[PDB]
Amino acid sequence: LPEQIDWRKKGAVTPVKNQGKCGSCWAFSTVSTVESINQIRTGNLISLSEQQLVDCNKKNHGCKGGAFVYAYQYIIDNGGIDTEANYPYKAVQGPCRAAKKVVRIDGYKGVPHCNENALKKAVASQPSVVAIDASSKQFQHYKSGIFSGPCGTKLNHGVVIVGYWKDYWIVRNSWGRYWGEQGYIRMKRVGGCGLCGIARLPYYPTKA
Repeated sequence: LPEQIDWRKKGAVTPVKNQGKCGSCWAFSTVSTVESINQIRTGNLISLSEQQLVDCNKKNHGCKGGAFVYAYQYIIDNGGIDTEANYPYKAVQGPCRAAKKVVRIDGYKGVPHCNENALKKAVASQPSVVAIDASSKQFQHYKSGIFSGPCGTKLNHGVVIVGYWKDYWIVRNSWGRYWGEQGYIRMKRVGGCGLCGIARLPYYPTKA
């Protein structure tokens, strides 16, 4: 496995987005991994719709929260997801609109829990979604450098790992460019269930 990898440098990641005052991180994180796997498999980088999930993914709760599994499942069952351009983000749940099926995935797989070595292996293949505890003030006000806590392991926020280094994970957040390092945060790799519990619940989409 590569000692380091950054999917942003491989053209598989779209510009940082902002979920605003809506609890839709479950959608932004999941959609991000779908945009990435599509580019890795087809060579085409397309920005997809988070708003579609917020409005139509009924198993989840719009701006009130949701789970990775139901998001990926919705995309699969629905036969695909539309683009950001055709179904723009409003930061508020609204009536589910009819949408085009531009990008599709075949399934999704979970990574063994609290095993950063396995997580590293998955990230080396494609960006993966993970849940973390983002309740600490230190995390919410992070600006730069390698974050090393403090933070607990109570899962309450969804983000995406788009790369790594020997000592840290490169994490893509959905709070816009003005948070952290242009929307990203480097989190120290500490083993066990990971910093802020980042290794507790990882998943990635699959596409033949």
